[PDB]
Amino acid sequence: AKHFIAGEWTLPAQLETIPVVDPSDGQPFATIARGTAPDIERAVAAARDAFAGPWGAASAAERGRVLMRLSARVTDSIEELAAIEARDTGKPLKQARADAAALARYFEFYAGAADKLHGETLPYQAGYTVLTVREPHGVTGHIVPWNYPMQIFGRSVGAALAAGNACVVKPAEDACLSVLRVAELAAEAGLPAGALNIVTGYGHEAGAALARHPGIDHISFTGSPATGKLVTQMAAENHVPVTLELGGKSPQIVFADADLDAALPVLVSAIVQNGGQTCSAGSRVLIERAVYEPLVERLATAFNGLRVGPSRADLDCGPLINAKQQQRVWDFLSDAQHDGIPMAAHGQVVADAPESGFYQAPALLRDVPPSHRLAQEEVFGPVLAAMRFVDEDEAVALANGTPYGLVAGIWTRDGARQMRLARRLRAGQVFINNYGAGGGVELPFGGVGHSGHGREKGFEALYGFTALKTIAIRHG
Amino acid sequence: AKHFIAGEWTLPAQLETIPVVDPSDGQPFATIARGTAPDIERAVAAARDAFAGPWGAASAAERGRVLMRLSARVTDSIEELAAIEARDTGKPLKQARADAAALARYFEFYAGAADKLHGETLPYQAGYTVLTVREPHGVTGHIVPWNYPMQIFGRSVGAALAAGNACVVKPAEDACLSVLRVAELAAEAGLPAGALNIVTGYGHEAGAALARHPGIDHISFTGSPATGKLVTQMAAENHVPVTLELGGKSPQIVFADADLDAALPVLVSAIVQNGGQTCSAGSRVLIERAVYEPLVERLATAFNGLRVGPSRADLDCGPLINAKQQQRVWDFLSDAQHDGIPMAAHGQVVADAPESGFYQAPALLRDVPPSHRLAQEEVFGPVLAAMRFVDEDEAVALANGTPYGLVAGIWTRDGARQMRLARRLRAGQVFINNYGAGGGVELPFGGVGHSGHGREKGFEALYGFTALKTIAIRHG
Amino acid sequence: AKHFIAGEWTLPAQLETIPVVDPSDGQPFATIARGTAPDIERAVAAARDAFAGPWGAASAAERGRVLMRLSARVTDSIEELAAIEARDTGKPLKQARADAAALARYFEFYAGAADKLHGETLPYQAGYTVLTVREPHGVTGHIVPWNYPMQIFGRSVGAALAAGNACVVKPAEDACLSVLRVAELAAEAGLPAGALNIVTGYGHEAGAALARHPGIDHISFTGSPATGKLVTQMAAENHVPVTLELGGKSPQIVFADADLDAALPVLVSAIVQNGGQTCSAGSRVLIERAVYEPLVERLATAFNGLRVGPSRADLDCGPLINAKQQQRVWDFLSDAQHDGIPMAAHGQVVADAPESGFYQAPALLRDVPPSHRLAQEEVFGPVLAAMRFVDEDEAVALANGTPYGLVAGIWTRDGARQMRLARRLRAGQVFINNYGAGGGVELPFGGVGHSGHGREKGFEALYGFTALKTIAIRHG
Amino acid sequence: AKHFIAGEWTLPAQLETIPVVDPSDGQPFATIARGTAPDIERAVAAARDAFAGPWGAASAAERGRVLMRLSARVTDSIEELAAIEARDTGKPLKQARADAAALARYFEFYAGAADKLHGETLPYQAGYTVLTVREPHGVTGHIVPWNYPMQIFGRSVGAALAAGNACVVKPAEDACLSVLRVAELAAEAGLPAGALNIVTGYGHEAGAALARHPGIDHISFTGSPATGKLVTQMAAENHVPVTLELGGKSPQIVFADADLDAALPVLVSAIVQNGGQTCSAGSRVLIERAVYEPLVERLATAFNGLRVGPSRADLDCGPLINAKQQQRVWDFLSDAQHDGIPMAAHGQVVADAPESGFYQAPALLRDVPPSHRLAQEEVFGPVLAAMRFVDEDEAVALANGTPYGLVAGIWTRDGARQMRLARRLRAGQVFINNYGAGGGVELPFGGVGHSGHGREKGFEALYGFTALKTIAIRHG
Ligand SMILES: [Ca+2]
Ligand SMILES: [Ca+2]
Ligand SMILES: [Ca+2]
Ligand SMILES: [Ca+2]
Ligand SMILES: [Ca+2]
Ligand SMILES: [Mg+2]
Ligand SMILES: [Mg+2]
Ligand SMILES: [Mg+2]
Repeated sequence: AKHFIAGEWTLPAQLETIPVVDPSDGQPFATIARGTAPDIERAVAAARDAFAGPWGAASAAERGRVLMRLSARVTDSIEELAAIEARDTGKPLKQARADAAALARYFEFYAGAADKLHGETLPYQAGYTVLTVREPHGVTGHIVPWNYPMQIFGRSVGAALAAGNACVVKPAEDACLSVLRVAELAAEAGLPAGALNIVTGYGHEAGAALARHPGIDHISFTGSPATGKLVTQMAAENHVPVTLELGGKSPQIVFADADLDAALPVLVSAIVQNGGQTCSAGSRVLIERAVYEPLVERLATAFNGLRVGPSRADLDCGPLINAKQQQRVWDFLSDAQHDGIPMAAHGQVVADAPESGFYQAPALLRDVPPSHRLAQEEVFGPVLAAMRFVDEDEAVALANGTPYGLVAGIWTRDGARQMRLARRLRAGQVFINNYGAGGGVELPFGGVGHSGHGREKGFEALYGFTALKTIAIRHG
Repeated sequence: AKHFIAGEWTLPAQLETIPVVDPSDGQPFATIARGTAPDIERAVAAARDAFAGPWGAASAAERGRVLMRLSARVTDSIEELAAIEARDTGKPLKQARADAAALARYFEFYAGAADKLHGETLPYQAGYTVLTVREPHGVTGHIVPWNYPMQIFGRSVGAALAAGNACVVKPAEDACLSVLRVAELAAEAGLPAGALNIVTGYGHEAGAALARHPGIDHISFTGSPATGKLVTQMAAENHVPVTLELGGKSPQIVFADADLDAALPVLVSAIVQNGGQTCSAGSRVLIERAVYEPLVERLATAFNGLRVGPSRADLDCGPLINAKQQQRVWDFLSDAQHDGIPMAAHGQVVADAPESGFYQAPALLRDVPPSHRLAQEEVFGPVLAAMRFVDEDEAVALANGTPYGLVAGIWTRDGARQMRLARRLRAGQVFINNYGAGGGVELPFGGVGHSGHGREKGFEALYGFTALKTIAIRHG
Repeated sequence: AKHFIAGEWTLPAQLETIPVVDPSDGQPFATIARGTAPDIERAVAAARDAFAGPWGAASAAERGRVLMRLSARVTDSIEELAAIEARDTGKPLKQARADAAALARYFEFYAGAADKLHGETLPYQAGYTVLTVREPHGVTGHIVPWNYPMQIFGRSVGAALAAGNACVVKPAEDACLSVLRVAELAAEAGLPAGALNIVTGYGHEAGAALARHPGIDHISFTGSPATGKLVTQMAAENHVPVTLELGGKSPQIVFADADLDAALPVLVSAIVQNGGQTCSAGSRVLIERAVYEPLVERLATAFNGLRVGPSRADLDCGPLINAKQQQRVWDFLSDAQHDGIPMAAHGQVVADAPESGFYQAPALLRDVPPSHRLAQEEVFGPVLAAMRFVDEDEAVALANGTPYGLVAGIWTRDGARQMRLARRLRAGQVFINNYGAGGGVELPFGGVGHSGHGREKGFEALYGFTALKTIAIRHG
Repeated sequence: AKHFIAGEWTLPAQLETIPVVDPSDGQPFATIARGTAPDIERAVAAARDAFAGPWGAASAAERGRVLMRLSARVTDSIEELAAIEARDTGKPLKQARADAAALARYFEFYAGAADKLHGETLPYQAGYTVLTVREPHGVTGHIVPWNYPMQIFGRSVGAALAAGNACVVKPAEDACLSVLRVAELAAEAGLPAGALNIVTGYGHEAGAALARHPGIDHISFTGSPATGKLVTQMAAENHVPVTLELGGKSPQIVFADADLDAALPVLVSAIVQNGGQTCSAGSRVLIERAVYEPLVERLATAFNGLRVGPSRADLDCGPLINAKQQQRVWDFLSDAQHDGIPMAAHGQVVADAPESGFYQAPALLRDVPPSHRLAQEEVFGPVLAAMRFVDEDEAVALANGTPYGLVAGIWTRDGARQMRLARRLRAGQVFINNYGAGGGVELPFGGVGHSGHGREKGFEALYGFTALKTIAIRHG
């Protein structure tokens, strides 16, 4: 149980550890270092040295080659990383393999982006030459959650490194073993010691210490709105900018002229993937009245066949990350049952699934009231809420009727309607007749309102990890 | 003494006023509405309706013409606005006129930028078309300080309007009469009611109510770091992004091979302008040892010739904004004198200048210790701190040695040295053989560290006043 | 009867003028100077002095203000300019007014684009700073045709002026009076003498002398493919780049699910406007078999009700530009008739329309073979060729089955189909459920294949009128 | 002796060949295929199939992976490629190796630019969404000369492939063996058959057939101005755009305050590299009068120390490409000597150098008249023309005084003068206190005047190998 600081695995200052639990059987199988304020201090110091040293001395093209080599390392180590991630997060091996493949894709994409991050030359007064350069913030802080340790890591650190920053990472205490191994791969790729630091530990300890640290120049946060609020307010003490990738209540909007055959599998996977433990999960399906009942029936058909089991069983769902989250999903379903919200359909936990595991079957509820907590708050489970609308105006009103605004899905044949809704919908991403089929590495991702602010993924991410400097030359 | 809400002049909800004081004589000559939370509520309400209605229905090109007409109105009203601004802020008529001209330039520039704010189409999978659109936040909140009411209004509101946002403005209680008149010009120019809303009042009342309001989508702040911290933390409750344009300790770096004849007047005006009450004021001059004593003597002679009087007198410098700021400057100078920091030279207030006025002659101090409070903290007065350096390395160390990082000036003939230093210096702007060519409307402005974060002015500002939406179309 | 050179109206070197004919009655009412090689020499030399002098010294922002003022003068002179254009070209007064308004819009758009034409800073080796500047070619040559003298002038020259070039224009001998007046307006607007030079005359004289002149740095050509070929080959002697805006055979693609009510008036206007004398005129309509006969019937009814008469009569259509072009249209129709191609319907020429005028009623032909001359060659008359297709594949095959690739229209409600075809169609512009909008000033316009190459209109045009200079600084 | 068409090596149509000559000894050692029109026809048809099929179906990201793999293959085969290039061109093995590394760098650079070539979304009218897509031309033609077969193949084909085109290449009959080998490595890299086609042969046979072919959509030419003129006029028949990378007379401007110690080896290498057979070779040095004589003598010593021998000997310079070019350089030297132009110094050809080789010692001539042919015409040999200037004005006048305008070098310590001159110089690239740097892959390259037009290298090149399509959607 050691942190990764200055290119070496180092013991926690206060020498305490945190258990690593396999959510498939709920049993500990490893430990991580319990990071504290002195651990963060050592990490920032190392990151500062690397940025002001070798890594910062590297050209963008040189940073790109390191990132490209790292991408190859991840690709060669897909099965190894997929095993670690699946055992640690609980997701089926098929999804953990996809996450590893996506991780290598992040590094590959940004590897080519490094030397193509351009500034500008601006028209100005006579005898003047104005140019702008996009420089790294310096030391970037990264808070990575448990639902996608590798994907969000490659998303955040991959862009920050490409921008020329040195990084300090505080991954989630419920899943972070994959991140540690990736750090080893980065060292093998030729990444200078200190350019990437990992401090494991609790959010209120290691995470809070990072957000309060004056040695950080920029913070990339992914997690709950409550914690995002705290991190922002903590970082404000040092006037440090924070990107917020928070939760969401993303709607699927289905009209009567939609191809329900091609829409059905996507609607299911959008809420079943990673057990619904995804910020951009399609947790709401809004159906035009004409096809409300027919689509619910198809959704009911699919959900009834879904099965939940151990990660290694590679079924539709694995277990949830822990008991606390399992109880949270239970509370949503229990409340809904009390309020007379009909459960249209639900999956099943396999009989041989470990009792000590935290398993929850996918659930499809219908006739959900728009104002009801189930349709307003993020469940972070495989629970889909279905309700009807009468026209485009109500579709828009319902879709934007929650405090969240992350992603939205539009399913209709009419092209004019497609682009028209996409403009009215409040979301960082709008998908038309799909829902993030590809990895979405190239697609800038982020929310509005209580889904946070800022954009990561895509080329756009590099702008958030750099700060513009304007140079004005008077030469006559 | 009224607010400007929904295109009409409205009495404050609680019917109380705040005295408007001419700092040239320290006497009240007008009153403003003491804005409170209900006033902010109505302002945001009006902005939201305007954004969802007429103003939001307007195309980019249509918004541009509105700003262009406003630009012409301001240009025609330069003398009128300059008289109001100078009387309220205390700055000389020459500077007050320049501010109004800059205000017109902001609106002129952004008028042409409105329909040229482009999104992107991104390479993606086969059968896919990916496009991005840069949409306004919606309702933008604007905190405007007293030192440059018109100029900062122009860069903030001008960019926000061009981006398609509806604006709620809380200008400074110490000076905001010019902004109120600008709002009328906007109405004349054809800006729909509600698109621009002005709520006067105290920062801890009206200003706080803005920062707390959940109906605002983005905040543009310009002021003290302490206040900027609070505003950020207040807005974090609603996950509202805040741009921070804070203070600075901007250095002038002079080498032995520099053109002292050309540098000398710029070194002076950079700290004399607006009585040194400027975020990016050149409050530090770093001189190479070889020319340290000669340049100090020339700076001393120049400072002795500076005259301070009433704003109508239109001299080198006017009074400070109030007694609280005057006392703050006194405390800096008294502490420096007690610690044995020699005052090389100072200007003199003219005899007939009102005793009740808040006059402070520009002061030149030498041999200032880098770690001393005079060289570390922002004075916001006409005080220049002078010290020497041996080489480029120490110049960089001294320049980046404060918590601030907003603007830096480089004076040297060596071309290689110019660019080499510009890369090393920590600042949003670096000026080579000049210092703010004026008005720097096209030049993106912003700080690092305790100088804040984010960028305003120039085309780049539009990216801060919009949010990227990605649309992924699966069409085959 | 004089050229516009160096800010003054100067007599030609041959003094033998060219008649200006009103196509409404075929009678001359004015004269233009017959420019030859010596007239071109003085114009290029004048523009060279302007680019090296006052005009080249102006900032990008200063150039914008000139263009904005010119926009205002055109707007103030819409009636006068439209009167001239209508009398000279023959187009109905309503279309002449639109041309003038579009001219003012071009100047307005590029007035705001001037100081926003950014270059880049490129990531490079350590100790280096690489910046790119987009500098004007110098002296640009402009060949402007007779069908849209004002709009194409504003398109071509308005962009070249914003880019910072000085212009030498050779407008069409069949219609150029309006351009001469605009040149006066430009002078009144504050455009330096020599920045804009107009040399009237025959294409094989003044036009040929312009394309051959070594003093020109860039040629903007709009006209026939045969002449564009010759101009390119002539300019090849001086290695001068030429943008070729040539004709087309732009198809309108209508599917069975399209809105025929919304499509029908656009289908008609797209070929009737300016008497079909438009490069991007919708000269083909491709209809799905299911709605082939019903649409042709409605098109036939629409065409039978069309009225042609003198320009001042302001009917659906005016006369053609001259006898040669009238005969050209006659040849096409006569050729089609003899090949058994049916004429579904035709318009009406008013009985009191002057016999000496060049009138041609709009003609609708059906069942046109795809390989036939009528469906392959540009008519430049109000002639629409109708045919059917069975599926998207044939629709694409037919649409891309001519040497031309300029504009294409897609009429259908199927969203996926809209985007599918748009990517497959070989054209510079693809319109979905409209045709040409909407002015199209902001829309980059150009062709592929025999429709020419390069792009004008929109912001993109500035790249065609500038050349990239890369400055690589080694500073260590 | 075969072409590379449709992924396999096929025999010539007429089965005739061309001798491959080693310029070191002027002896034949291999043969290339004598390509004619039918060979070109099969090459274009193959490229069309690849573009309409597999290669065109590849996503931008997929194209990049092939390019990166090819980049790795070139790096793996540097020694083999360097040996082939040196023996075929005559350049020293050291330079041929650098050419190989440059080739790998081109593929690496464009591999990452592939999925990052963005289009735009443009602000337009209400109810509209406008997007722009940058599409490949389709089939691109590439004329590659003999001086830098690998490097020019890299910048031209690498960009075209990254842009999504299929390529038909006609390399120089004097040196094209390395290009053939690279084609194999492309196939090994996974590049689909037909995506890259190589047709060897004489320019008046294979080259002319390529330039005239209507199946080509875009021509990338690098060679003599005379041939560049023909190609343009040949392709003008099909309205095919041609990028002209032609020769130059690039000056080095040295002032009295310049670092002569750092400048001296660069001044020499810039003209000595590849025996002066470089379009952007520094064939002129302009020296301020104060340091004219000291620098001439300085350059004289350096030139006198130069050694010329066989390529394998790996000295300062190899032989010229053939007898024709050798005679050309001899004619230049004869005229200069006959006109009394003094030769300050010259290199040394080893006395035992192969008599049947085409060797030429580098020559430094002084007091060269600006109007003399040696100072106006491109020699394409290791000849440097030295002259003096009084001030910056004369320096600019002399630098821009030739019909060429490709690259320019500025040597001075004064920063203002650096940027001031950089704006005044007519060139595609301006280097400050360096010249060409290293590789210059990221630096957009191109000329003005008789240096041609269009830009290649850098990210900018992608715009030259794509065409802009605009899609205007009316959706309400
Ligand atoms: Ca775990
Ligand atoms: Ca006041
Ligand atoms: Ca006429
Ligand atoms: Ca016939
Ligand atoms: Ca050879
Ligand atoms: Mg928010
Ligand atoms: Mg900060
Ligand atoms: Mg063709």
